[PDB]
Amino acid sequence: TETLEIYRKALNFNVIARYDPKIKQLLFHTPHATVYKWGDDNWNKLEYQGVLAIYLRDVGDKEAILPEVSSEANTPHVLTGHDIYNYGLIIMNRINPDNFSLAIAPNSVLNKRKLFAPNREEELEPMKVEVRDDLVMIKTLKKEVYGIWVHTPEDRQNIYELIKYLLENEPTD
Amino acid sequence: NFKGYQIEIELKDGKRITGTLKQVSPKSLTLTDAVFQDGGVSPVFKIKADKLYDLKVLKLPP
Amino acid sequence: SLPLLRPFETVSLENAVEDLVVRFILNVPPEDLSTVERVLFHFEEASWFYTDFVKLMNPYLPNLSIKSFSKIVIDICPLIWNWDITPENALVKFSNYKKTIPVRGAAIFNDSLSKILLLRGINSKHWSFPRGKIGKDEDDVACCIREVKEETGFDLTGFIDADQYVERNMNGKNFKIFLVKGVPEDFEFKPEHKNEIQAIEWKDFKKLSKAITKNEGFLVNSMIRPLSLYVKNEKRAKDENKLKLYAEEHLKSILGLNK
Ligand SMILES: C[n+]1cn([C@@H]2O[C@H](COP(=O)(O)OP(=O)(O)O)[C@@H](O)[C@H]2O)c2nc(N)[nH]c(=O)c21
Ligand SMILES: [Mg+2]
Ligand SMILES: [Mg+2]
Ligand SMILES: [Mg+2]
Repeated sequence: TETLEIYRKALNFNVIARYDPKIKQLLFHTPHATVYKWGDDNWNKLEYQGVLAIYLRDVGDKEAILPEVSSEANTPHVLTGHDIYNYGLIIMNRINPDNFSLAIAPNSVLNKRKLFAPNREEELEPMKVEVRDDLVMIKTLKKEVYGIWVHTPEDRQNIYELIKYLLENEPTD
Repeated sequence: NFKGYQIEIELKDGKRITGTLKQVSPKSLTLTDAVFQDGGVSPVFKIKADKLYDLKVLKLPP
Repeated sequence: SLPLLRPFETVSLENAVEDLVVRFILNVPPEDLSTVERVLFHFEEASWFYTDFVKLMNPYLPNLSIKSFSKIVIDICPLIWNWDITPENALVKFSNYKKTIPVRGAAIFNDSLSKILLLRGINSKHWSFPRGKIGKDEDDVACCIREVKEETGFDLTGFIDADQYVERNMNGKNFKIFLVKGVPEDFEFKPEHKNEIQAIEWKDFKKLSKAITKNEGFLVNSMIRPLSLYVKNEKRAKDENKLKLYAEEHLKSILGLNK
């Protein structure tokens, strides 16, 4: 009835909650995606295929830190430092055990952090989102360009607008 | 030697000539049943090395 | 970018299921929920993932065959099994169901055309072709490319001629095997999936004909004459071209004002 979906909601949460323990609330989930990455002025195929999910991340604590996973451009640069990254992205990789992650910090409270406390570890590049060539083009906080594919055009343009609504509207509740 | 090999000859003036080869000499090329992309079919063509532009070897002999 | 913790080295078979369920089954489009045969394809993927990575990192964890696994998967999440069918009977339906799904493969030949690339699968001893069952709504050539890349680590794209195949129907299973020429033999043909292909090698075409003609005991034992004809029509053409090439290579220097 709906008990088949409340469980689906809880289980979708609790499982992601083990990869990312700071999930205040899951935003949504589209069951098909494939990561592509802009290399030699072309888009290359990446081993992450599976359910896409954007969630609200608890941010949190004054000194909450992001620990390191136990082990040239082909590799995305791990996010080290303080916990500021308000929202997150995950592709529950059906391929291999490791999953795809993009920390989505609002372009609003990004400059707010890096100029009040000018103590800069990494240079967070205000994330950009657009749609071109049946791909949701996402420029990342560390200059890399990742494009994800959904079969449905409604799904491709729904995740887009939301990704914008996060980096544009300030994080309030 | 190269007799029987149907060859195609492209010319820079704007003309193209097909036809099967009859005589090969480094100064002159002669064709049997030369068909031209201008609407002319001739059974004997003689052309010199200097007045020639592009070449392709269309078919081999039977 | 954002750093995530690997929860799979030390994990409870209980929480390993809950994980895998969200990864594969639980979160899929209701169009792949139409049949029981539909959902059991995820259970098949999930079980292959469990025994490919989960059981790897967890020595202590059981060894789970699709039978046991899928049967456990329901014990943990009963809200995923909707229909009043036992996963025992439902899995034998699935196995017999698979036996109808048509295979699309390839005949991998080198520029030389003396040798053909053939693979043998883990459990078996019979040499056959890189080949697999079609997916949901995917064209014959695309399924061939997906299946040949998965089996040999080669993207066939370039050499895939669409009207140049070989079709045969062996026991209610449609085989459509494309004819590919120009493949490089030096490249390392490692498969991309664990526990599917045992050995991959270049068996010499002539050798095979001579042994097939003896009748001993391969889809190649039915597509023999079509394959031989294709080779004949290809060596014939590739060499006819090197006769025309030399006829040209000599004209473009005996007269030819080559640049
Ligand atoms: C991709 N996959 C294929 N199998 C094996 O390969 C067999 C055939 O499975 P198939 O993928 O349905 O056939 P296809 O290759 O013709 O498309 C199965 O019975 C398994 O033995 C697999 N076995 C394991 N353990 N892991 C995998 O990832 C895997
Ligand atoms: Mg196969
Ligand atoms: Mg296969
Ligand atoms: Mg398959």
